[PDB]
Amino acid sequence: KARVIVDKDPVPTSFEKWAQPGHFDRTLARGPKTTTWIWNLHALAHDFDTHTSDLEDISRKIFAAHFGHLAVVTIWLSGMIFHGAKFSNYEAWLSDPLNVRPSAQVVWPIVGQDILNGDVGGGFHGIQITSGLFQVWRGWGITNSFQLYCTAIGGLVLAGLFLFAGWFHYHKRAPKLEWFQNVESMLNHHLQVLLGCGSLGWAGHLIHVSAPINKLMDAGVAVKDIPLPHEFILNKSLLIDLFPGFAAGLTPFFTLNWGQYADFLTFKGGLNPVTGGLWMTDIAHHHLAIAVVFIIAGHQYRTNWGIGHSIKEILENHKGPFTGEGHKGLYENLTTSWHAQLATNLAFLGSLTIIIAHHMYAMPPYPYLATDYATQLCIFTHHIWIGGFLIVGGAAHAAIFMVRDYDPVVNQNNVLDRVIRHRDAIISHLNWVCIFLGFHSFGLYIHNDTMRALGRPQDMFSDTAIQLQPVFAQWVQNLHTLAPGGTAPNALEPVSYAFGGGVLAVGGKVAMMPIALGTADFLIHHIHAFTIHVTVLILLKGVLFARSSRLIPDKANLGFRFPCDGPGRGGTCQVSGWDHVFLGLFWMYNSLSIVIFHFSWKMQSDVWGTVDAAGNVSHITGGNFAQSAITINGWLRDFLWAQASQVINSYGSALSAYGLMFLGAHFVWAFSLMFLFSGRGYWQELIESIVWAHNKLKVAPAIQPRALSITQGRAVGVAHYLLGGIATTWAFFHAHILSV
Amino acid sequence: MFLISWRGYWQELIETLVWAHERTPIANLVRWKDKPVALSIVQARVVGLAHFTVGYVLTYAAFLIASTAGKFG
Amino acid sequence: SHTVKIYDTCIGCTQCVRACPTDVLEMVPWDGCKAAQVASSPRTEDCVGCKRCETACPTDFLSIRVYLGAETTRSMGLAY
Amino acid sequence: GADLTPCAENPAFQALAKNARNTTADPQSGQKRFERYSQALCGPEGYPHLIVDGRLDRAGDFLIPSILFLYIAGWIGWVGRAYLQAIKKDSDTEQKEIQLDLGIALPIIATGFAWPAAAVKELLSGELTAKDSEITVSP
Amino acid sequence: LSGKTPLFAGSTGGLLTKAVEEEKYAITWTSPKAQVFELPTGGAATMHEGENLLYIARKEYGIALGGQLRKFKITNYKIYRILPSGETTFIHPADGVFPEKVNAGREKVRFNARSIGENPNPSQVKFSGKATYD
Amino acid sequence: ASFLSSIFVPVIGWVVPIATFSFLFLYIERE
Amino acid sequence: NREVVFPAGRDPQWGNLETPVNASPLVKWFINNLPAYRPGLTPFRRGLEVGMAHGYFLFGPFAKLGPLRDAANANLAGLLGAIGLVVLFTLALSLYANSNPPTALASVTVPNPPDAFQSKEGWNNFASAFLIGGIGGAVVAYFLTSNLALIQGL
Amino acid sequence: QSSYLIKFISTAPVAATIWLTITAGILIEFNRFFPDLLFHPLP
Ligand code: CLA
Ligand code: CLA
Ligand code: CLA
Ligand code: CLA
Ligand code: CLA
Ligand code: CLA
Ligand SMILES: CC1=C(/C=C/C(C)=C/C=C/C(C)=C/C=C/C=C(C)/C=C/C=C(C)/C=C/C2=C(C)CCCC2(C)C)C(C)(C)CCC1
Ligand SMILES: CC1=C(C/C=C(\C)CCC[C@H](C)CCC[C@H](C)CCCC(C)C)C(=O)c2ccccc2C1=O
Ligand SMILES: CC1=C(C/C=C(\C)CCC[C@H](C)CCC[C@H](C)CCCC(C)C)C(=O)c2ccccc2C1=O
Ligand code: SF4
Ligand code: SF4
Repeated sequence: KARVIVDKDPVPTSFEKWAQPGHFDRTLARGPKTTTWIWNLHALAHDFDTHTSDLEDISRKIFAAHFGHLAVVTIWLSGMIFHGAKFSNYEAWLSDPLNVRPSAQVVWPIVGQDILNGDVGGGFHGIQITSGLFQVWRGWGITNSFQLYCTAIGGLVLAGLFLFAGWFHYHKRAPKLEWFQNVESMLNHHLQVLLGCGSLGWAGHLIHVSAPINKLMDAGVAVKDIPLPHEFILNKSLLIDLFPGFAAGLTPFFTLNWGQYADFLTFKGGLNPVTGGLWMTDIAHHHLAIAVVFIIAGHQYRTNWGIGHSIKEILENHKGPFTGEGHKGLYENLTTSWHAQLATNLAFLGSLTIIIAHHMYAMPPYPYLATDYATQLCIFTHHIWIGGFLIVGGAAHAAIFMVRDYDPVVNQNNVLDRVIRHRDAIISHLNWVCIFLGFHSFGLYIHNDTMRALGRPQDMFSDTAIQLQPVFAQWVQNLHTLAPGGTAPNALEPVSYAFGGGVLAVGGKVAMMPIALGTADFLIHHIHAFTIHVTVLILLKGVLFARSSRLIPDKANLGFRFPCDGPGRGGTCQVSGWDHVFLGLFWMYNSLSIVIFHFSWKMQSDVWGTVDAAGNVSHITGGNFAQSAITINGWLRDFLWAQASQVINSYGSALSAYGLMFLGAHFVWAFSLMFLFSGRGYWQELIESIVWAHNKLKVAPAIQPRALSITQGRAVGVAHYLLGGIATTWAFFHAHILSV
Repeated sequence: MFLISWRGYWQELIETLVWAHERTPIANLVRWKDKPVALSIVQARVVGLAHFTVGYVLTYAAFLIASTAGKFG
Repeated sequence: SHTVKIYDTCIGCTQCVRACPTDVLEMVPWDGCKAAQVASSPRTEDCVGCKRCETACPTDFLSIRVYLGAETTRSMGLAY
Repeated sequence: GADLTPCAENPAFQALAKNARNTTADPQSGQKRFERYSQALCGPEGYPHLIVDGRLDRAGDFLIPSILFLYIAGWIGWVGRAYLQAIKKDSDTEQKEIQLDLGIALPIIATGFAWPAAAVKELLSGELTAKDSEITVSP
Repeated sequence: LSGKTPLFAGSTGGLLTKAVEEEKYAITWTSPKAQVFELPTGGAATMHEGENLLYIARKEYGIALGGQLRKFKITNYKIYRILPSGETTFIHPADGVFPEKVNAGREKVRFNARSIGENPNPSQVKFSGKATYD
Repeated sequence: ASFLSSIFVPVIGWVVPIATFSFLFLYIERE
Repeated sequence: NREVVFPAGRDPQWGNLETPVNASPLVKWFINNLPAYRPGLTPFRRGLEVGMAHGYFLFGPFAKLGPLRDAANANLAGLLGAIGLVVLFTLALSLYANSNPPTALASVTVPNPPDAFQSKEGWNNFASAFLIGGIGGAVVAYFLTSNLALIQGL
Repeated sequence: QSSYLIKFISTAPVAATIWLTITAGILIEFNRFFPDLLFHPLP
């Protein structure tokens, strides 16, 4: 029964509540007797569930809060392209994308910081960029600055509309709870319009604008000689010369004579030799196929015409012998709790973001991205990290659903109740797996690290010694190299040259080549499996044991965020679902940090490097990965100690900021250790003595000062531990790759 | 680990291992005499700092001696 | 095992007994003219030592303390 | 003076002065920098060295900066001390700490230029120190 | 000791080897209705209309359950301690009156007539075998 | 007398741990 | 179809759950008729069969992967190295036996009381048989692998 | 009302941001005209 239900003018728009803080909560609204009130104000600002219990009030805040968030992203995205318009070398970069490095940031001639605007290239003095926005605009067919200047103003205009929306909705026209609960209507709309039509539209831009323009640009024509996009639409003579399939018109589409469009809807599946990047026609045929699949898929659900599926009926009818009632009650949990929806969306979105990073490096989808190793490395590293954070957030809100929104009446002998009733077996076996892998993933390094020191290189786990080869992956590789012909016959070249095939060379660089898998990759892939399993153990344990444990029978009453539940029973320290998330983040950081290290050294040693006319590929680090990555000292020597030479020696040059942020990052990491190792008890007694000196000199504060709370001290530490950690490798990855 | 990670996480973890060992077929024959429990709060502080110190002492001695011995000043 | 000692600053709020997970504390009649109720700790053997009694006491400093001592199966919270 | 020479005549200083790397937008910022630094004392490396002895021959190094700081810093403490005391007489003290009463604060910020006089006045006879017997203490 | 078991499929979280060897516990309660209640160690279970009985590994599981029972307006919950030899002892409402409410028959235990500041120093009491909290 | 190293080293690595941990494990577990 | 997972026995209060892996027809026979649970055997015969299985198992890793695997005395190192490991395994039993070991547990797959491992005598007799059978299994595996070329050469 | 807006500006963050930006801009702007200032040159 889809319907638009709205409440008119629930909440006014006065500036009164701005002045008095803590309006959202009653405890904070009383007054700030203590400095912990300040920290609690921020920690409870987005805890709408604590402010009120009416789901209408919660959902209205959430739906409007999203709009204010989009304005921030649009202002950001519009801000990036604006810098490309005014302060940049993009117009000059198109003339020579292989000799001019991309820059869009300029720092003013104030104290000593004009050095950062070095000779990046093209007569422009600016900071070199690694986000890859230059390659995106070329994929968008943007060839002049005024074109970019127009798009930036459009984003700022779009920002006000989103901003106007959240005001209009929370204050003037607030939807009721029924408007959000019609799930079946929501999913049809997003799949078909937001994803389907949005994909179908982008196919139009690629076919009409990007593919023709880029087909002229790689040919060798000057940038000024390229016609504008509207010129292609009006004058069809120019379009037919490149893609003669358009001469037939739209009649082959309706008559199902779709082969006439083969020129610009190809299935080559390889990279463009001229510009390192996938073919625009292949990308053009991409979104058209995606849109039809999405448009069709979204009609599955009923949305108030009797035709379609009810998700409740799908889930309930998937019972089985082993699972008692199957998926019964999950629809009720997901329709009565925002945290459950947030946990599912975060977890799979994070895994998606990691899945993007692996596709992009092997299948570079933009022109000249592969030759820019700096953009390629930071791009992979970026999304790899963002996906790791979002996955951990999924476990947190998964546990928050348990303490706050779990209904035992609904979850009775269902798939979830049955999972909690054997949680001991889930963790005890996952405990066994984590120990098994940590021994047989890291112990093999120690055996190699120990043997090479003893002068016994024959007894190692190396390619000449006992080698454990990854036969399973090498088998899967050959199937992809042979997909040209046989299975997937119409494809001319494989989906990626990473699986195998011939080498591709752009200028003097190499875009991609076969990534051979040896003993080193067999070990590192297990190291990843080891580190991934442990954070799952930490996070999954918090979800199941948040309600109760053998130690604590009533853990839900204390809440999701409680420090200890006392010092007895031995010690109940960090027993909450919150503290599991706190611990899992360190392991998320540990696991994710080896992935990018596996990426950096392998791609530099095996893949990237200058290429000669005869095909001789002079790799960057000289193929040292196979015989050095098997030992821990090899990474310390060949990866960290050696490649960090550019960072420390960056002083007196344009990359000096990276050497500073690199060194400064170690500080914040160590500053984290104040809060993790210490405890609130010592610090409150220190403040006591300091308060005496103020009471002496009559500088005593009315707001009585107290040390930080326990969970805050843990939160403050992990924030520093990760910020100081990530910023370190951030500068090392940047300064090293930018020099080479 | 002993500094950052504190007891209450580990005791619950050990309780699962107690379940499996008591409910596994063949290792059910053998059983602890003293009940296994997580290290106390003060103990983990003791174990953690010795680890902090022993690592601190050793890895600098290696650097102090090897750097000086290799060059011999 | 863990000794629970009560002092004269009690005022009969009874908030300590309601917080006890294991029912160690029990209110008893104060024969004097202070109130009709003052706390006690008869079943001290089941004191796990979670200090919930102390957090619930409204005095300046505690009317009831929990001095830790020897451990047992009942105190360590072991279900095995 | 210890292991150093005058900065004007040191060769290593003149060697760096030719390549000064002007900081600001002004082209001659580099040459103007090394010109003023000729007054100071320099070492073998070519960089200048400051002497905080307290001798009046070299007082711009630390002594003049020292006086300029303490006048500025005492302004901040005297202002904060007076604003905090004035609030305590009012009823709602905690809210005024967060939501500042600018009507009370800006008159105090207008003062503070004469903080040394008020400091001596409170020290000689006044409220610069509270008694030890009337302050909270541990056992 | 009599009653009916709450109807649930079972759970790993529950009774272990300690029950056979030493001091398993039990809890009894009676409800007019038959609702769904969360168990002390994971899971959910229904409850019969008369004389429900559940075996628990510790005393903390029962009072934690009893607090949940009070949400359903059930105030008659009795906890036992069953030894390996079958000896049962009625514990939690040791008298008919609950602990939070006062009863005349009870006596004060481990009460110090002094305040905490008045306790002696440790140096005043060393090698005597007595503690400061006495 | 370099052969003594071949006899005294493994005694420290194998015989001494086995004998000490054997007695201690029984001593700590005694009643 | 209906449920496959049930509570241990009639009581759902107890921890263990009846599952296919725990309470299938096939698994119950194998585990209960293994020497550690087989009915009608003395403690000595149980340890002999167990050790004989383990000495034959432990010879392999030392020989084909230990040091001197690529040498003439490779198979000999496996026999001596395995016996040294069996002796430590034998010593461990004597300590667990001579420390008043509490009891042996009964699970769903082995519902009855498992065996007479409820005393020091049962474990001590188990230990004496482990060394006898344990050394025997390794000696067997040595002569086969060393003379496997001859046995095929026949 | 304007009285409510003034209270918002007088709060801790906005008062701190307005003040620190002013003190920052002074040092920032003074340093572009008077570049280096390692010490006070003494006549
Ligand atoms: C500190 C004392 C100590 C000493 C003296 C040794 C000595 C030895 N270790 Mg060892 N080890 C020690 C501590 C010590 N370990 C510790 C603390 C660890 C833990 C990390 C290890 C881990 C370790 C591993 C992982 C390995 C060794 C191996 C070896 C042997 C290698 C000899 C060789 O050149 O190849 C072999 C040369 C040969 C001629 C074959 C060796 C035949 C064995 C040693 C005969 C032993 C007979 C045995 C004791 C019989 C007892 C029966 C009796 C009780 C009835 C050697 C006997 C290696 C090995 O395979 O030994 C078998 C091996 O793989 N050790
Ligand atoms: C259908 C299956 C089958 C198979 C595969 C065999 C195979 C064999 N039989 Mg046989 N047999 C069978 C059924 C079978 N039999 C039946 C049904 C009968 C009843 C009529 C017989 C009666 C019979 C007699 C009477 C004799 C054989 C012999 C033999 C062997 C002679 C090989 C040769 O040329 O000279 C010899 C070649 C060699 C390479 C030497 C062989 C050494 C033996 C086979 C090694 C066995 C080790 C053994 C696995 C240890 C068991 C312990 C283990 C279970 C743990 C050969 C292994 C002859 C023999 O003496 O074998 C020793 C012999 O005299 N068989
Ligand atoms: C047009 C002006 C206007 C006015 C006068 C109000 C007034 C009000 N709104 Mg409202 N609102 C507006 C616009 C406005 N809103 C818009 C445009 C949106 C859509 C985003 C909303 C969405 C909204 C929600 C969802 C809620 C309110 C609420 C409120 C009330 C309390 C707000 C408060 O005291 O916190 C004042 C808080 C601030 C001034 C801080 C806001 C920070 C902004 C939004 C984000 C800044 C991001 C920034 C880039 C991060 C940088 C970080 C780094 C650099 C340090 C109050 C009546 C709340 C309410 O009624 O409570 C029951 C409530 O729940 N409003
Ligand atoms: C879609 C993303 C998303 C959303 C909508 C939420 C939303 C929420 N989370 Mg959540 N979370 C997420 C992702 C998300 N989270 C991820 C990825 C993690 C893993 C790190 C977590 C971990 C997490 C925990 C552990 C907790 C929450 C909690 C909450 C709730 C209250 C938070 C609050 O008061 O905000 C205000 C939050 C703050 C003021 C903290 C500020 C943290 C700053 C931004 C860190 C600095 C990072 C910055 C980039 C550093 C550089 C700049 C700096 C140097 C200037 C709220 C419902 C809390 C709760 O009670 O839920 C019921 C809670 O306990 N979340
Ligand atoms: C380098 C430091 C370090 C190491 C080695 C570990 C090790 C471990 N942590 Mg961990 N941890 C650390 C830092 C570390 N942690 C920090 C800083 C934190 C705070 C965030 C945590 C937080 C944390 C949590 C929250 C969890 C772990 C878990 C684990 C275990 C995973 C199982 C495994 O890998 O098998 C064991 C593997 C090893 C011990 C690796 C080295 C072993 C070598 C190869 C063998 C030694 C050779 C030989 C036998 C020596 C004999 C010598 C003889 C003389 C005695 C393992 C014990 C998880 C766990 O226990 O789940 C099972 C878990 O839940 N840790
Ligand atoms: C934890 C990982 C690991 C692994 C896999 C190995 C592996 C190895 N090490 Mg080594 N080592 C390690 C860590 C590891 N090491 C560490 C951390 C150190 C530093 C102390 C060393 C130091 C070291 C030295 C100094 C030496 C070795 C040597 C060896 C080799 C001989 C092994 C041997 O004789 O053991 C024998 C092993 C056994 C008797 C037990 C095997 C257990 C089996 C495999 C269990 C299987 C379970 C089964 C699948 C499940 C049953 C299911 C059931 C239901 C049916 C072998 C390649 C030796 C060598 O020369 O290398 C070539 C040697 O001298 N190691
Ligand atoms: C399929 C299957 C399976 C598998 C199995 C296996 C893998 C087996 C094992 C195997 C083994 C583990 C074997 C072993 C055996 C051994 C033996 C065969 C022994 C021998 C012995 C002997 C013969 C000795 C004798 C002696 C003595 C005692 C003394 C003196 C000397 C002599 C030498 C005379 C399972 C069950 C898992 C599961 C289910 C299914
Ligand atoms: C240091 C530390 C503290 C003490 C840390 C404190 C009190 C942080 C204080 C942060 C700032 C400095 C508070 C004051 C901020 C001022 C009001 C800002 C002045 C205004 C100008 C800056 C404009 C804990 O409370 C703690 C608790 C638990 C585990 C570890 C620790 C821990 O390590
Ligand atoms: C891992 C871990 C555990 C579990 C650790 C356990 C149970 C210890 C297991 C180690 C075993 C006993 C092997 C250790 C062997 C040592 C190498 C030698 C110790 C013997 C000396 C007496 C010589 C805690 O109990 C804990 C408690 C509080 C904060 C952090 C932690 C913590 O991090
Ligand atoms: S320490 Fe815990 S169990 Fe003991 S009386 Fe206090 S609250 Fe109750
Ligand atoms: S003062 Fe403390 S112990 Fe005494 S009655 Fe009140 S809460 Fe209970």
